[PDB]
Amino acid sequence: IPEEISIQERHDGASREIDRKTVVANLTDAFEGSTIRRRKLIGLSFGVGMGAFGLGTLVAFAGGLIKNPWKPVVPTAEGKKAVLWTSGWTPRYQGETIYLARATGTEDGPPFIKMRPEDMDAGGMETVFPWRESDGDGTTVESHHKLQEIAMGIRNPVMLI
Amino acid sequence: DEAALAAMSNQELLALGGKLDGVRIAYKEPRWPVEGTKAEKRAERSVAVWLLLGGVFGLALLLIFLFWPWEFKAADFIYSLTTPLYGLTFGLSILSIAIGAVLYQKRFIPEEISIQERHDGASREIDRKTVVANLTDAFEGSTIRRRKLIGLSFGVGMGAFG
Amino acid sequence: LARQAEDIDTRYHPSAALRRQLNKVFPTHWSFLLGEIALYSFVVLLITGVYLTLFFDPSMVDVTYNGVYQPLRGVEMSRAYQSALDISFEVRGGLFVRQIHHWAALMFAAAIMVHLARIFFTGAFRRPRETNWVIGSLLLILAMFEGYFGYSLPDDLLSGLGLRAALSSITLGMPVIGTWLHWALFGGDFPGTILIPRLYALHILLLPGIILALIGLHLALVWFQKHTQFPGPGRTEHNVVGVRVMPVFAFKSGAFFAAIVGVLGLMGGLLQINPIWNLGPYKPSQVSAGSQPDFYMMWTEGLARIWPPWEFYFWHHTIPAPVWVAVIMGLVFVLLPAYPFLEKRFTGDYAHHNLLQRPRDVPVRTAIGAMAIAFYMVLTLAAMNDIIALKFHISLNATTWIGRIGMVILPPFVYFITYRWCIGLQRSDRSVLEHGVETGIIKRLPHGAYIELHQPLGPVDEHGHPIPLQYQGAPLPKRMNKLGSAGSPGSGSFLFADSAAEDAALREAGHAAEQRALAALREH
Amino acid sequence: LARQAEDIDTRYHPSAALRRQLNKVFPTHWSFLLGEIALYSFVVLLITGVYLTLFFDPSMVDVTYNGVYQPLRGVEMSRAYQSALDISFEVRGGLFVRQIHHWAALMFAAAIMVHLARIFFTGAFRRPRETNWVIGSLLLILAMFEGYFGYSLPDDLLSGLGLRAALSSITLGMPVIGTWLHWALFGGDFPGTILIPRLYALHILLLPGIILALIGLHLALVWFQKHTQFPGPGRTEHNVVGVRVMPVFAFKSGAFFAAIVGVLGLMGGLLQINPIWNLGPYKPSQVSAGSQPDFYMMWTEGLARIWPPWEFYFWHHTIPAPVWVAVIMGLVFVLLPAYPFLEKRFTGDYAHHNLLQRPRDVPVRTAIGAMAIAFYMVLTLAAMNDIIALKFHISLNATTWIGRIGMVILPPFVYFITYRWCIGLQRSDRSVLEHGVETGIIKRLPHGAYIELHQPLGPVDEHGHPIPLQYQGAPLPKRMNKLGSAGSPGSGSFLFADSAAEDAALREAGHAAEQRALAALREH
Ligand code: HEM
Ligand code: HEM
Repeated sequence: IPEEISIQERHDGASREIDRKTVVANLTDAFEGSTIRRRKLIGLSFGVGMGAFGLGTLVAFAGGLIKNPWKPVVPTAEGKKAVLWTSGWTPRYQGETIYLARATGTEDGPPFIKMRPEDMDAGGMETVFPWRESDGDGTTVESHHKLQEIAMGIRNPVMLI
Repeated sequence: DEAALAAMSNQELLALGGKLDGVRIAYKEPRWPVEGTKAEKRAERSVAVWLLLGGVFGLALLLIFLFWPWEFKAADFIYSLTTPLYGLTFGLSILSIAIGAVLYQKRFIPEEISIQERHDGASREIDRKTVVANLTDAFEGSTIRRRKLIGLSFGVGMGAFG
Repeated sequence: LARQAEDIDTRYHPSAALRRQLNKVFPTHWSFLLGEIALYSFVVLLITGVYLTLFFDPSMVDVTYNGVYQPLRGVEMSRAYQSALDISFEVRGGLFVRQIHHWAALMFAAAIMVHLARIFFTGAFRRPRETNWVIGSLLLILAMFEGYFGYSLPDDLLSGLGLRAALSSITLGMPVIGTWLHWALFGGDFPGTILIPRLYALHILLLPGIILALIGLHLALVWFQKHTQFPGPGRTEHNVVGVRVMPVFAFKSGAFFAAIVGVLGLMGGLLQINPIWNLGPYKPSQVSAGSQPDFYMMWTEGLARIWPPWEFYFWHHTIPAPVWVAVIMGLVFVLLPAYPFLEKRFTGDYAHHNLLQRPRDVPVRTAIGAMAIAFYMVLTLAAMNDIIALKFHISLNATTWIGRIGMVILPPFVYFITYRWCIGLQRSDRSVLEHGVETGIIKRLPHGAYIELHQPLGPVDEHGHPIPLQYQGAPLPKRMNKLGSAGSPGSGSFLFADSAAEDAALREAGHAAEQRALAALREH
Repeated sequence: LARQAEDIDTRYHPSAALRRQLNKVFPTHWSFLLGEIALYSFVVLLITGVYLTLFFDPSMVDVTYNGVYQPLRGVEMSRAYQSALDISFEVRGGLFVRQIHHWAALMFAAAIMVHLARIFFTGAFRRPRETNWVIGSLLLILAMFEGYFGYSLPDDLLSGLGLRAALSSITLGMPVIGTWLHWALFGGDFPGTILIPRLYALHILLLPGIILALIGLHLALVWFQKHTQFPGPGRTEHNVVGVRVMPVFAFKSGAFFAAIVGVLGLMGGLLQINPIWNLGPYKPSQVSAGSQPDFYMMWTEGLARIWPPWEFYFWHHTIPAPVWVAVIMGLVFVLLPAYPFLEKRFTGDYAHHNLLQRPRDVPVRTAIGAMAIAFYMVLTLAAMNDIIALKFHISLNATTWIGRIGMVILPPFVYFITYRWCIGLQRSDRSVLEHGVETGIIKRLPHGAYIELHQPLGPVDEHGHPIPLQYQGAPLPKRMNKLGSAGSPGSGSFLFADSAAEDAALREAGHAAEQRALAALREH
């Protein structure tokens, strides 16, 4: 392909004065032909209506995401508390027995099994989860779903060293 | 078309600009040639009524959206009114705004008639000749017209890759 | 502010382009707003859809509801249906927004159909703008398919049945490819774990983007190639009559957009539509009279219903009836963009035109349009068989046979009728052009005769008979009160009259303005 | 073909504007292609993302794998991870395509960073193009956020941990609003059933569309406002030197696009990236040293790591440490578009400029750029502390302290060093301007001296010492071989020479052509 060199002649900078004058005159005539400059009430009403409609529309649009992080939804032993104040270890009827069940990783066997003090070592690290014996083993659909729910909890896991 | 264009009337400046853009305007007349009359005041009151109605309906929409019982309890006479009331308020508000705008345009904005002067049809011959010459020199300068092997290889490679 | 304008002009120096675009003139006519209606509907669809995407979950894994709607508690169901019920009942106002979305989509379909019909009637599809017509046809087809994909995402049993029937039957019925296409689309058998996510992605990503880009292309083409105009006094094949953009045209467009948003909101909030909660989750073993999907693809269902059962059997193979339905719909697809070339080759006309033709001047094209619209209407109403036989006590078989004979015997009748109709309209226009406007006043003529007292529209002969004019395609006032007939009442508003001087001055100003306008238009 | 061109001309009448744009001249320099690479990478991301959407399923309902990967059979897992595994292993070449997508995203990030650096160095951000700089800052921020959302859809341990830490801690740590934003985003607690679908929708629909529209706007602005150019022999503030479009510009762009696609494909096929199958499904109880997310937001992680633990406790309230990190990142966001205003109100310069400045000419701006780049590099390398201590046996605490102290002590050192470096470069340029460029040849001078034998670059005085020239901001050769002294060896290809006449003719033709080009450029 042959090589070439060319010059563009930018013609940059401010526009030609005639075009500016024509545009300014056209805009000024269009704006002042409406005679809205001498109607304060009409402009005020238009502004108030536009503002009210805009605020209402945006509030309605944004209303689908607002939730209260402080409403009592989780039942407890002292009434109902917000999610952020609970971690799944709170007793529910004032005297529940919760075992520090450890994970197993097997499907046929229960996902969690009870823990004995003798089954530890001088430098053993283990992971435990709340059991809540009324849950039951993973046989029925409800029990399996409850076990999965207790498994998926951010503030649930606890170390025992 | 001269530096003496300063101190020039707005209407004639607009006409000159239209001439540069090829648009001639006829019958540009104000909607109220007569001086201030009670008819114009009645018209402005009427157009303001629609805007006030739109604002009031928007405020009512905000109030109902903030303070309405919308949780399901049907098993009430009120839960069956959330969506209808929302739609009613929204439509009334913006429809009042629209009708106010159209009435203001119709009874206040002056009418006009203009001509465009299409300049349709085929382009000017000089432009066609210049474009044809540019394209021909660009293609002929490539010299590929006398290279069958290069073009064939390029086509085969492009087809195989595609 | 002057400072900002000066800075912008010094920086970007946009003067000529702004002046060139701002001084453009648009034709003024009520029929010319039937595209902005569809574009505003499209804007509403996009805004609602971009809102709804924040509360959906397209999954086919079976789950339990245990939500708020008590009658549906403890029923295994699709996750997507659960998300749809959530946005319909649990989120404040979600039902309103989704109903607005659906109603706006229906408005979009109706508006595009009406706009296409108007364009076909006006005959602007000639040589200068045929590519625009092809683009419009492709837009219609893609919009129709995307809308068909619309009501299927909340996979209730009704939408599930519709998509099952259509896709599974037609795709598997292909004579040659057949099973390959269906297995590619669904990933195996008909009920697939990937069908809903694929449909969701296709409905939100590819088709809307292609549609928006092609709409932009269509608008650019109509922007560059100047719009046509109806014949009139100051109208000619080398100029355009209308209004400038800045003072009027944009303001009217904004007002119209606000008005359509208002009517959409009002009617969407007033009318319930697609109550999925009343329905149930889709299962293969549940079926009922719930049928007749959305009305803008309804012709395919009607054609499937009406077709006679013809089948062919050769060596270990079988081609079912619906293949004919596929052939017919493909032929309808092909014919829509091929019409301009067919007409050009049939009539042998290769001339440029910037002036449209009124509907009563071209009998053949109007007859073909009546042909097509009658065929579409009879196809649409044929598949309303269940509702028609239910509301009105009519036999289902009887209505089916009525349709079966109608789509073949009705078309020629309306074709001939509309041909005669156009000829009669042309004859009436010629008769109006011959004599004066019928004033509806009769005189006794003491010698004993009754006359009509025609009002001539122009020059008359020495004997008082109007000099005949020449037809030019311009509309004429059929009623006397349309033209002249000075009868404007007093200057009051509703209860109190104004000053006589004010009324006289206003009457003089109005008469002078109208006379000056008509004189300027006629002289130009 | 002639007929098609004639029809096109007769229909749309485009010749003038087409001739206008087709005759546009673009500047020629290697540094001017660092945006085309980013645009081509963006095209690659778009096409791959269009492909990937046909096999994904964003659902958080727990399922079982029971697929083909034996070491992962029978494990409770999220649906999206199963779909990702399906795309990686059970589709012919899907892993290749997703690897191409990820590598292309990294390509895009690196390209945009390099392009921004080159723009900042050249100083084209002055008055004529400030809005372009603001748009570029917005593009960088939006692209960085989109890239952050990218690697999070296949919710493995790495992505889950990263999103959990960043989003949960930062959003919940907001002093005033805090929990409201987190609950709005996640719909309640952190692990939500709607989080992943929302992220998927935001990654496919909103951000890509906004990015594409803004990229088109930036390209249009750089198209209208003519590109700058380096100072040179035939260059001035009222003209542009380069090549036309048709024979060179588009062809080079296409070749570069093909080459970038080639390097992306090669390096994607060679290098494994993000092996999610080696990872596991996300659970709150699994965690390890897996950290340090994608390298274009790694600075936020480093800032979180190095920040000292300062906290404030007043009446039943507590503001944690990461709020300072949020303040720092917000200020970094704010400063990026506000730099040109600060410079123009600090130096008091309000003049237009179409010619750039070479980096060694302006010491202060280069020093500030070195400041910023050194800060970014030291912050980025701090977050990679674990790999530093692992591959190289170094104390973790020692490396953390080194990063902490260096964030304060290193910046001034490099600032001063680069200031001295720029001053020295200016001094060297002045010195090479004063005398002839060194030829590297010495002479014995029988009387007993040694001379450099400078080669003058222009006019020479009566004494043989070239008269001083003037600096014009133009680069000058520093080596003899840069200028034509002795080159162009024999006309053979690799083993056999050609005829002497042909070689001589080629040599003289090349010399004549180069001399003619230089004379034409210098005179004009
Ligand atoms: C452009 C033309 C479009 C048409 C004709 C259309 C049509 C429809 C229809 C009829 C439904 C059924 C609604 C229902 O049964 O309640 C639907 C659902 C849905 N569409 Fe569209 N839509 C369009 C654009 C979009 C866009 C732009 C988005 C997202 C950006 C979107 C996302 C959705 C979603 C998330 C749903 C589920 C909500 C629901 O079913 O109620 N659609 N669509
Ligand atoms: C705007 C620039 C984009 C960025 C920064 C981005 C970022 C990412 C990243 C980092 C990944 C992970 C790749 C991998 O794991 O192999 C990804 C995957 C993906 N992206 Fe994008 N993406 C972008 C554009 C798009 C577009 C336009 C689409 C299509 C609408 C898309 C859809 C996807 C899909 C479906 C995946 C799944 C593939 C996978 O993760 O393996 N992305 N994206």
